[PDB]
Amino acid sequence: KGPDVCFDNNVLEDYTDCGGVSG
Amino acid sequence: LCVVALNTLCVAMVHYNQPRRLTTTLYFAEFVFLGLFLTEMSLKMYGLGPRSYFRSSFNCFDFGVIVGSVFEVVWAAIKPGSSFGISVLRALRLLRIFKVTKYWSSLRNLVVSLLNSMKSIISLLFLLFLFIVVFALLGMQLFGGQFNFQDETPTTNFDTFPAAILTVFQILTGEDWNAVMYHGIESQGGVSKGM
Amino acid sequence: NILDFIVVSGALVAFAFSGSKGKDINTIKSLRVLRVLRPLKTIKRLPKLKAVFDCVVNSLKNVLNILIVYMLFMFIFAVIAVQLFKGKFFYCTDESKELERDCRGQYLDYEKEEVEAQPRQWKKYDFHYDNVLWALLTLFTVSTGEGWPMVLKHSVDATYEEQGPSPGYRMELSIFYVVYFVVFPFFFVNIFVAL
Amino acid sequence: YMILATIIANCIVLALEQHLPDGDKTPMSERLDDTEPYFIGIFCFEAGIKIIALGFVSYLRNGWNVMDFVVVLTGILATAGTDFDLRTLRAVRVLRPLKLVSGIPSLQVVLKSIMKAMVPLLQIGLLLFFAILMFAIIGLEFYMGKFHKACFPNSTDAEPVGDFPCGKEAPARLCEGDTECREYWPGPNFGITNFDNILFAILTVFQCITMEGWTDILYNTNDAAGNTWNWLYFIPLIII
Amino acid sequence: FINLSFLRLFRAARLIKLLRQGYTIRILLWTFVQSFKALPYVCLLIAMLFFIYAIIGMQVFGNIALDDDTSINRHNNFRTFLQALMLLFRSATGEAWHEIMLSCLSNQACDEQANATECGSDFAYFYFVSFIFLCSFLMLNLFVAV
Amino acid sequence: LEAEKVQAAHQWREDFASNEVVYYNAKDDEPGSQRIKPVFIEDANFGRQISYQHAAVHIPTDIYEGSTIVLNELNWTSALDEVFKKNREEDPSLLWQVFGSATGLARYYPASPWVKIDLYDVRRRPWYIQGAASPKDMLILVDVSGSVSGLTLKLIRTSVSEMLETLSDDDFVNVASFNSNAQDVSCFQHLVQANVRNKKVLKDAVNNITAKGITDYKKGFSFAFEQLLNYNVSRANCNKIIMLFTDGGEERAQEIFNKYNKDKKVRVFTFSVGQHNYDRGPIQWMACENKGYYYEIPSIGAIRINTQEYLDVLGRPMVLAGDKAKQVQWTNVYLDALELGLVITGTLPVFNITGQFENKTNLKNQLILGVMGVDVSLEDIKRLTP
Ligand SMILES: *[C@@H]1O[C@H](CO)[C@@H](O[C@@H]2O[C@H](CO)[C@@H](O[C@@H]3O[C@H](CO)[C@@H](O[C@@H]4O[C@H](CO)[C@@H](O)[C@H](O)[C@H]4NC(C)=O)[C@H](O)[C@H]3NC(C)=O)[C@H](O)[C@H]2NC(C)=O)[C@H](O)[C@H]1NC(C)=O
Ligand SMILES: CCCCCCCCCCCCCCCCCC(=O)OC[C@H](COP(=O)(O)OCCN)OC(=O)CCCCCCCCCCCCCCCCC
Ligand SMILES: *[C@@H]1O[C@H](CO)[C@@H](O[C@@H]2O[C@H](CO)[C@@H](O[C@@H]3O[C@H](CO)[C@@H](O)[C@H](O)[C@H]3NC(C)=O)[C@H](O)[C@H]2NC(C)=O)[C@H](O)[C@H]1NC(C)=O
Ligand SMILES: CC(C)CCC[C@@H](C)[C@H]1CC[C@H]2[C@@H]3CC=C4C[C@@H](OC(=O)CCC(=O)O)CC[C@]4(C)[C@H]3CC[C@]12C
Ligand SMILES: CC(C)CCC[C@@H](C)[C@H]1CC[C@H]2[C@@H]3CC=C4C[C@@H](OC(=O)CCC(=O)O)CC[C@]4(C)[C@H]3CC[C@]12C
Ligand SMILES: *[C@@H]1O[C@H](CO)[C@@H](O[C@@H]2O[C@H](CO)[C@@H](O)[C@H](O)[C@H]2NC(C)=O)[C@H](O)[C@H]1NC(C)=O
Ligand SMILES: CC(C)CCC[C@@H](C)[C@H]1CC[C@H]2[C@@H]3CC=C4C[C@@H](O)CC[C@]4(C)[C@H]3CC[C@]12C
Ligand SMILES: CC(C)CCC[C@@H](C)[C@H]1CC[C@H]2[C@@H]3CC=C4C[C@@H](O)CC[C@]4(C)[C@H]3CC[C@]12C
Ligand SMILES: *[C@@H]1O[C@H](CO)[C@@H](O)[C@H](O)[C@H]1NC(C)=O
Ligand SMILES: [Ca+2]
Ligand SMILES: [Ca+2]
Repeated sequence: KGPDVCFDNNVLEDYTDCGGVSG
Repeated sequence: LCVVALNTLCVAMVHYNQPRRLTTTLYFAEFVFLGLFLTEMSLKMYGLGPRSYFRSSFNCFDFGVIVGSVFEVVWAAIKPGSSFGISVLRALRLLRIFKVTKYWSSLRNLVVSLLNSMKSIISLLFLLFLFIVVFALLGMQLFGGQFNFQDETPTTNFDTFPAAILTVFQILTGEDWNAVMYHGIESQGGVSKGM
Repeated sequence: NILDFIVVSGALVAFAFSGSKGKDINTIKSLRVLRVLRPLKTIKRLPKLKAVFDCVVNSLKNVLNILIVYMLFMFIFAVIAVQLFKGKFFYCTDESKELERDCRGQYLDYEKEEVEAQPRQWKKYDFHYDNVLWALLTLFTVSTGEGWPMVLKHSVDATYEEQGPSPGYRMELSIFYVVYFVVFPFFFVNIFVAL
Repeated sequence: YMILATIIANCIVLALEQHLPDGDKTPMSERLDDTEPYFIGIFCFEAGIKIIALGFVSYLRNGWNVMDFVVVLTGILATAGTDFDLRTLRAVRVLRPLKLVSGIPSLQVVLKSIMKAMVPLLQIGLLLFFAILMFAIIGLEFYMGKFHKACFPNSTDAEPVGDFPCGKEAPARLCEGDTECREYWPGPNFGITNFDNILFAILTVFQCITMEGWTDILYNTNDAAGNTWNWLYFIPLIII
Repeated sequence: FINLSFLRLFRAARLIKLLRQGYTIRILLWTFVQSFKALPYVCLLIAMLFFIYAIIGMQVFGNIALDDDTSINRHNNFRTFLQALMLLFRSATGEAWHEIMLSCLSNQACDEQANATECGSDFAYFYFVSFIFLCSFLMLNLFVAV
Repeated sequence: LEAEKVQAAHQWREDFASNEVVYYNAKDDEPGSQRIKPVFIEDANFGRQISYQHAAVHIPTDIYEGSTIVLNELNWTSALDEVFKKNREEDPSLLWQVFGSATGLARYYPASPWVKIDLYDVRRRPWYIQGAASPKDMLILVDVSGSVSGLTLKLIRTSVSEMLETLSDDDFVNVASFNSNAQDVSCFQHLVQANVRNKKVLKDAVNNITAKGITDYKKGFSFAFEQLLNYNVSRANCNKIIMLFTDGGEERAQEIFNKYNKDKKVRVFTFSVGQHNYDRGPIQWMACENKGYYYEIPSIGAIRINTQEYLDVLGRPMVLAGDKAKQVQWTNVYLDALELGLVITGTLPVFNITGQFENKTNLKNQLILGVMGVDVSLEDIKRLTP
C-alpha cells in the first residue's frame, strides 16, 4: 500500500529558474 | 623621439593590482599621446605632402599604427573588455636611434631587402601553412576521435581542425612530441598492436 | 688584473671574517662563492685561449644591433602579453571554485582512488604575466621551447581579472603564441646564425 | 579560377569536419558528406578536359597531373566502394589542399627552389641513420628487457606502486617499505621506450637524438642498472 | 670478482668496418673531424664555462633537500661535480630547465644534514638565463668556426 | 514551529567580523566564529559521551564553515537549543533531535563528538529525503552514443549509481539507454519498487553499458514517455520525472514534448556530464520548458551535490500546499550514523516564510529551510511490549 499523499503540478509554481540562465 | 620614449615608459608600467590613480593617469595619458601623435602626423603630412610622406615605408607603418590605435580607442569604449594592444607598437618608433649612429645604413638595407622579396616570403610562409594543413588533415583522419581514453581526454588531440593544427604546430616546434606519439600509439591499440 | 684584485681582496676579507663568529653568514657565503673566478685567470696566460676569447667577444659585438632590435621586439611582445593576461593566471586547487573567496576550506581529492581531504588554496601559476619582467621571463621560456604548451593552455583557459580558469574559453589567443613562434624562435634566431 | 574555387571550397569543407568516437556523428558531418560527389564530378570533368587536350602515355608526364589523377581515381573508387576497406582510400582526400600548388605555377617554382636545397641533406640523413643504427645495436646489447621489474607490494593484484625500474640488491635502485621487485611490468612509458628488439631500440634512439625526454630514459637506465656507466652511452649519443 | 661485459662493444664495432665504401660520407666525416681537431681552444672555452657554472651551482644550490616529484632529486641535483655537470648538460640540451629553476628559489626545504635551515636563493633566475644564453652563444660560435 | 518563527526574523548580516557566532563544531580536537569546549559526560541510553548544555553542529568536508550562508545558518539556528532543552525536559528518554539544513550543516542535540574520511552529507540521508519531497516515479535516460565514451561514460555511470541512492522503497525507478535505438539496461521492462535488490540489479546493469552509435533524442524520449504511461503495474502515482544523462546535442525535439506532455504533467531534469564543448542549448531548453532543472557534472567531486539537488525542485508543490503538507513520517528501520543501533526517524519539513505577512517576496520561499528529525530506538518499542 502506497502513501495517500501526492503533491505536484501546482498552479502557483514558479519554475522560472533553471541551471542555464543562471550559468 | 623623446615623446615616443615617454609613451613607452608610460605603457611599460602597467601591472597587476596597480593603484587606481596610476590607472586613471595612464588612461588619460593614452588620450593625450594619441592626440599629440595625431597632430604630428597631420602637420608632417601637410609640410611634406601625401605622396612624399608615404614614400618612406616607416611613415606608412606609423600611419597604420595610428589608425589601429584610433580603432582600438573607439572599440575600447563601446565594449570595454580586453584590448588588441596596437598602442604598444609605437615603441618601434624608437628605431630612429640608429639614425644618428653609423649603423643606420646596414640596418636599413636589411629592411629594404626584406621588402624587396616580400612575395617570396609570403609564398614560403603559405607553403609551410599548406604543409601544416595537410599534416593536420592526415592526423584528423588517423587519430580523429580516438583520443577518448579512460582518464581525461588529452587537450593535444586530433578531433577538430583547430586542435589538430595546434598539435601539428607543437610537434613542428618539437616540444612534447613524444607524449603525443605515446597517446597515438595507445589509441591505435598499444605496444602489442598499433605500434 | 682588476679581476685578480677582486679575487684576492675577497679571499682576504673572507679569511679576516673567518676568525670570528658567523657575522653576516650571507656575506660569508657570497665571499666564498666569489672564489669561482680562479679558472678565469687562465685566459690571459694562454695566448691561444686569449685569442679565441677575443674572437668570441668580436662575434658578440658583431650582432649587438640585432640583439638590441630583438630585445625591443621582445619588450613589445611582453608588454602586449602583460596587457592581455595580467591577473588572469590565478586558480583554485579544485576546479569547482572560480573565485578567491570560494577557494577556502577543504575539499575531496578523488585521485588514486583514495579520496583524500585536501586544503583549498588560491594559488597562482608558476609562469605568469603579472608585470613586464614576469612576461619577459615567460616569453624567454617559450622561446627556448620548454613547457610552452603549459603556458598556452593557461592562456587559453584564462577567463577574467580575478576569476578561475575555464577550459577552452579563449582559443583564438593561441594566434598570439603562433605569431611569437613565427617571429622569435623561427625568424629572429635564424638571422643571428646568418649574421 | 573556377577550378581554384572548387579546391578552396573543398579545403573549407575538409576543415569543417568533426570526428567523434565509436561511430557517433554530428548532423553537419552528414551535411558535409553529401557535398563530396559534386567535388568529385568537378575534378573528373577538369581531368577529362585536360586529357582530351593533352593525351596520355603528355598530360600524365607532369607529376602534379599524376597526383591529380590519383586523387580523382581514389575519389571515384570511394564513391563506388561499398566495402569496408576504404580507410586507405579515404585517407587520400587529405592531399586535396596540395592541388592548389599545381594550379599556381608560382608556388610550384617556390617549392622547387625550396626542395632543390634538400638533396645534399639526404646524405646527412643517411649518415644520421647509420649513427642511430649503431647506437641502437649498442642499446640492444645492454638494455634489453631491463625496465620490466617494479616494486609490486605483495602480488595481491599485480599493481606496481612506483613507475621506476629495479635492480635486486646491486647498485641499482631498491624498493622501500613492504614491496618487492617482481618480474614483468610493461615499462616506463606504457612499455613503449625500451630496447627489447631492434625496432624499439631504433625508436628510442631516434627519440633521444631529438633531445625530447632523453633524460627520462637516462634516469630509467640509472635506476635500473646503476648510474656509474650510463652517462657514457647517452652523452656521446646526444652529442653525435 | 671482475665485472666484464664491455667486450661485446668490439663486435658492435664491425659497423665501422663498412664505413669505407661510401665515397661521399667518408670524405665529409673525415673533413669535419679534421676541422674539429684543429680548433681545441673553443672546446676549452666551453669546458671552462661548464666548469665555472657547475662550481657556482655547487656553491649556491648544493644543499637543497632531495625530494621526488620535483626537479631536484636523486637523479638531478647539484651535490657533486659530476651531478652538477649532468644537470648543466641537461639544461643545455633543455628538458625542464625552467622547472629546475623553480625547484630552487629562496624558500626550498633544506637538507637535514647541512647547516642552514632555509637554503636556496632567488639568484637561480640570472644563473639559468645567463647559462642558457652563454651556452647557446658559444655553441653557435663553435658551429660557425667549424 | 519555533524554527520557522525564528528564521522569519533574520537580518542576513553580510559580515560576521565584529560579532562572531558561537557554536560547537563536531569532529574537532579561522575568523568569524568562536568554538565551544564542552564537558562530555559519559551517559547511558547512548553508547558515547554526550553533553546536554548545547547542541553540536556537523558540517560536511567539502562545505566551508565561515561562508556567509553557513554563518547566517549558525546565527539563526542558535535559537533551537532552547527548544531542544525543553523537549528533553518534557521527556528525559528522548534520543537525538536533529535539524538538517538545506545548506548542508546539521544541528543535533545532545552535543556529541562525530564518529578516515567523513563523507556524511545530511541531505543524502533517507529521513531528509522522505521529507524533502513526495514519492516519485523516476525514469533515468542515459545517452550511450559514441560521444560519451571515455571519462564521460564512467562519470555517467557513477552519477546514475549515486542518483539511485536517493530513492527509497516508496519510489519507483527504471533505467533506459538509447543510441538511435532505445532499450532497457536490464530485464525489468517497467518500473520497479527501487528496493535494495532492484537498485543493486539496476546498478549492476548500468555498470555494464558500452558507448557506441548515434544519439536520437526523439526515440529515447518516446520510450521514456511510453514507459511512464504503463498503468498495468504497481507504481507510486506521484511525481513523474525523466532524468536525462547526456553531454550535449543539437536537437530539442519540440514534437515529442508537444505530443506526450502537452499539459506539462511530467518534469524533465537534464544533466550535462563531462568536460566537453558540445552545445548545451537544447539540454537547458528541455529542462526549462518542462518544469525541470539543469545540472552540470564536470568531475567526480560534483557528482554528490548535483545528484541530490533535484529534490529542491520537487519540493515546490509541498511548500506551496501550505500547512496541510506538514505531516510526521517515519522511515524504515535503519542503522544510526552515531552508532546507536536500529532506529526510526520522524520527519517534518520546515518552510521559509520571511515576509509572508505582506505576501511580496514569494521568490525564495518556494524552498524548504531544512528537515527536523527525531530518533526512536527499537529498544523503546521492545520495552513497550513485554
Ligand atoms: C528565505 O527567503 C528570503 C527571501 O524570500 C531570503 O532572503 C533573501 O536572501 C538573499 C540572499 O540569499 C538576499 O539577497 C541580497 O541581494 C543580493 C542577491 O543575492 C546579494 O548581493 C550579491 O548577489 C549575488 C548574486 O545576485 C551573490 O552571488 C553575492 O553573494 C551577493 N553578495 C555580495 C556580492 O556581497 C546580497 O548580498 C543579498 N543580501 C543582502 C542585500 O543583505 C535577499 O535580499 C533576501 N531577501 C529578503 C527579503 O530578506 C532568505 O535567505 C531565505 N532563507 C534562507 C535560509 O536562505
Ligand atoms: C658514425 C657513428 C659512430 C658511432 C660511434 C659510437 C661511439 C660511442 C659508443 C659508446 C659505447 C660505450 C658506452 C657503453 C654503455 C654502458 C652501459 C652499461 O650500463 O654498461 C654497464 C655494463 C654492465 O652493466 P652493469 O649495470 O655494470 O651490471 C648489471 C647489468 N649487467 O658494463 C660494465 O660493467 C661497464 C662497461 C661499460 C663502460 C665502458 C665501456 C667502454 C667505453 C670506452 C670509451 C668509448 C669507446 C668507443 C668505442 C667505439 C665503438 C663501439
Ligand atoms: C545572530 O548574531 C547577532 C549578533 O552576533 C545576535 O544579535 C545580538 O543578540 C543579543 C541577544 O539578544 C543582543 O544582546 C542584547 O540585546 C538587547 C536587546 O534589547 C540589548 O540590551 C543589547 O543590544 C544587548 N545587551 C547586552 C548586555 O549585550 C545583541 O545586542 C545583538 N546584537 C549584536 C551582538 O550585535 C543574534 O541574536 C544572533 N541570532 C540569534 C538567532 O541568536
Ligand atoms: C623601455 C623603458 C623606457 C622602460 C624602463 C624600465 C621600466 C619602465 C620597467 C623596468 C622595471 C619595470 C618594473 C619591473 C618591476 C616592477 C615592480 C612592480 O611593483 C609591484 O609589483 C608591487 C605589487 C606587489 O607585488 O604587491 C611594478 C612594476 C615595476 C616597478 C615595473 C614598472 C616598469 C619598470 C619600472
Ligand atoms: C607559418 C604559419 C602560418 C604556420 C601556422 C598557420 C596558422 C595560421 C595556423 C596555426 C595555428 C592556427 C590557429 C590554431 C588555433 C586557432 C584558434 C581557433 O579559433 C577558434 O575560435 C576555434 C573555434 C572552436 O573553439 O571550435 C582556430 C584559429 C586558430 C588561431 C588557428 C588559425 C590558423 C592558425 C593561426
Ligand atoms: C496494459 O498495457 C497495454 C498496452 O501498453 C494496454 O493495451 C493492451 O495491449 C495488449 C498487448 O498485448 C493487447 O491486449 C491490446 O493491444 C490492448 N488491450 C485492449 C486495447 O483492450 C492494456 O489495456 C493495459 N492493461 C492490461 C490489463 O493489459
Ligand atoms: C610583426 C610583429 C611586430 C608582431 C606584431 C603583431 C602582433 C603583436 C599581433 C599580430 C596579430 C595579433 C593578434 C590578433 C588577434 C588576437 C585575438 C584577440 O581576441 C586578442 C588579441 C590577439 C591575440 C592579437 C594579439 C596581438 C597580435 C599577436
Ligand atoms: C654579480 C653578477 C652576477 C651580476 C648579476 C647580479 C644579479 C643579476 C644577481 C647577482 C647576485 C643575486 C642575488 C643573490 C642572492 C639573493 C638572495 C635572495 O634571497 C634574493 C635575491 C638575491 C638578492 C639575488 C638577486 C639577483 C642578484 C643580485
Ligand atoms: C606480505 O606482506 C607481509 C608483511 O606485510 C610480508 O611477510 C611479505 O611481504 C608478504 N607475505 C608473504 C609473501 O607471505
Ligand atoms: Ca623539451
Ligand atoms: Ca552524441
